[PDB]
Amino acid sequence: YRLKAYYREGEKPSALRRAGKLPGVMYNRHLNRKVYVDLVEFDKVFRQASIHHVIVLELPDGQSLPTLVRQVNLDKRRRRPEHVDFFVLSDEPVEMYVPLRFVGTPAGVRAGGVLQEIHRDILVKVSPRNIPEFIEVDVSGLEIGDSLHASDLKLPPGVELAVSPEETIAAVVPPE
Amino acid sequence: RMKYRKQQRGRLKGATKGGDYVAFGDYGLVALEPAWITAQQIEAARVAMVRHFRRGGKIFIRIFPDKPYTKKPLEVRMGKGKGNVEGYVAVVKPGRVMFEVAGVTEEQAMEALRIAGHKLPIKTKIVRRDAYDEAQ
Amino acid sequence: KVRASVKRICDKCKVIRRHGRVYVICENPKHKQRQ
Amino acid sequence: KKVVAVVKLQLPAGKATPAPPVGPALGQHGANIMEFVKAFNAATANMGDAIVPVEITIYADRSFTFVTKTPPASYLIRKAAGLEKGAHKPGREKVGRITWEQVLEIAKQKMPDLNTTDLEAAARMIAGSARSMGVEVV
RNA sequence: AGGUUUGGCACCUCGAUGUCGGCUCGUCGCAUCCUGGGGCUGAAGAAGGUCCCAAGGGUUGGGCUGUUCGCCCAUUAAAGCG
RNA sequence: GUUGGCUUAGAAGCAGCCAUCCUUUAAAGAGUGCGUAAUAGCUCACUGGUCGAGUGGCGCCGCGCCGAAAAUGAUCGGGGC
Repeated sequence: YRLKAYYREGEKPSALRRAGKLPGVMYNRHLNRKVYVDLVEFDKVFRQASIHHVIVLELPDGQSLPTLVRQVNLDKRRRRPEHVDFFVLSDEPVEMYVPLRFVGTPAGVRAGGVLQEIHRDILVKVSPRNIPEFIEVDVSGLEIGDSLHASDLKLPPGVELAVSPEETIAAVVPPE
Repeated sequence: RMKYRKQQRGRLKGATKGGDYVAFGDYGLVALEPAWITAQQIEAARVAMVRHFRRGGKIFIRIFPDKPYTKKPLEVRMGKGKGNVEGYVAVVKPGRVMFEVAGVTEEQAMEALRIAGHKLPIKTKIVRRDAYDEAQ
Repeated sequence: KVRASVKRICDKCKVIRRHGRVYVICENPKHKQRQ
Repeated sequence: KKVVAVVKLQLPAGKATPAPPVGPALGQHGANIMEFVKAFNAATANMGDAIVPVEITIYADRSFTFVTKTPPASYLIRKAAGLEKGAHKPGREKVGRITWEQVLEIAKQKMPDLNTTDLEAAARMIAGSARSMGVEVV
């Protein structure tokens, strides 16, 4: 995805916020710049894009930078973004969370009982040139019993899990 | 169920802690106004929660009482109140996410929480997700 | 023939809002209300 | 007061007058218990132990009985299968299971009162309604 | 919500604001006990149940207690609350 | 074929807990709906003819409305807007 990123000069963050912009910042071991976008813009992109897939910003002057969102802030009262730090990608192997998908239907319907997405998406060390969309979860043979975690994922090439490994990434439990 | 207690009333300023994010569950119930929520209330809500969709999914109650609410016996003045009597409560600043459901349809989920709100002595708002996280 | 928190018993129970009172009702005098 | 209507019934072929389904049902709904019953005999005489269905009325063809038609899906399903009543719970019980061939075949066989007609069609009907019961495909 | 109970506070009054109850005389409120209307009803009729308009006018005599209150007797359209 | 489940005395949506397949096209009700003894009927929750156009679904914002009953005569200080 992509969206204009107009250079932030450096004046009245609220002025923006209120006006229509959305303060942000892009950086890496090299770059570090003040940016701003547009609610409707950022929203329309993130809402679906989030921070799982790559975002490329269109700076007013040619520039086309490959990035991701490391963190966004909220105004507690009525969730609405306040700031955003953009990670200007390059080539060095980088960390990042990748989505997971739980397909099928593990035993848990006769008496009920529903799973519990214990870690929607996980971080795994990988080189940008390769960035899996989402990963699969072959779980469907476990009832109220145990759960899977850590190295129980067909983590493709360059997917050296970057966690413990031990992080319970899913679990099925009783109803009400 | 511990520590040395019968504490100071204290007050609820801005809700700098009134606004988390769905942590587990799928949908949720965020608070709009600040207040003290009596355990009596939590349950009275949670119960109706589960009870709304008998044999359903899971309910998560992120808020939790621990503040002792004292009260006098119907007399005058002479040392802190018998205290507790009725019990304890939790402090909610506008924005905190009190309850959150999961493992169910939105038609079932959403409508479920709506009821809860009636139990709580505040004004509420319902949320979905896909928002905040720490991914890239 | 009522006063609060109504969702419209039956569809027949159409919200009849006149004068000032918001009394919704169907064909059924059981499904009849008046705010 | 008397509202005419052909009576659609499932009954104990071999017998004829099942107290609940032909006593009340036929007689009062728009038919007759024991008479439609002996006509029943006339037929059920060689169909009666996996249950039999017939719609009986006083209709065109100027007469009384109407149409005898293949003992309903799911039921003849367990019928050939090998169980008494219903397997108490379908899906969340995944304990009654049958197979591909013998299935599609039994389909072919019962095929008479079968919508359209197709090998895969009847077979599929089997797997499906069978499931509906607890007669799941495995 | 109301300020009829029980309380809290201690602002006017201690060079004094006589404090339960009855009697007499009442006047106001509606959150209506009767009597006027009306909608529902799990309203066939006669009865009822419930809610809504609406005080114009009504709203008894005795037994027991200082009683207010109550419980009884005998009635009543009703034997209203403040 | 739906009238598959305990309960069938009756679920065979129009009892209640287990389904959510199939046949097959006008299309697709794994049936939201008036019922009794199920069942038996009613409307679209789908589609042609004209009709030829803005229509259904959620959501924040401004103002307002119902929620709103008391005691000597009432009124926003008044008139009147």
